[PDB]
Amino acid sequence: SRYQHTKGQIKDNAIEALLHDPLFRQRVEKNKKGKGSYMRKGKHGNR
RNA sequence: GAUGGGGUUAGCGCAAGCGAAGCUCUUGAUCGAAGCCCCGGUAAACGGCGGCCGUAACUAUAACGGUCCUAAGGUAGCGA
Ligand SMILES: [Mg+2]
Repeated sequence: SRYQHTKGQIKDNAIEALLHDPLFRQRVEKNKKGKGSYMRKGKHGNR
């Protein structure tokens, strides 16, 4: 099962190259309560 | 042609010599323009239009950066 290498024709280091493409992104939690937190409509919504 | 330095000298002295005046060879003081230097301009005047090193999500490149040098570092376009 392939991954479409955003980098393409990988010549030198495969690991490093991959780590520098969308597959190993910087992933950020959308936490509640604080900063970058507010949701207009919740997961289940207002009742 | 300023001065200075001679040079033979009417001579005077008993004489080494001083060497009147004048004569006269020099010395170039001063006077003294253009140009040159110098200041600015001009490249459709003649001409000239850089190096070295480092750098970005594999690699590669380097928009970018450091530095040195220049009068300035080749712009548009074009380009084995
Ligand atoms: Mg050919």
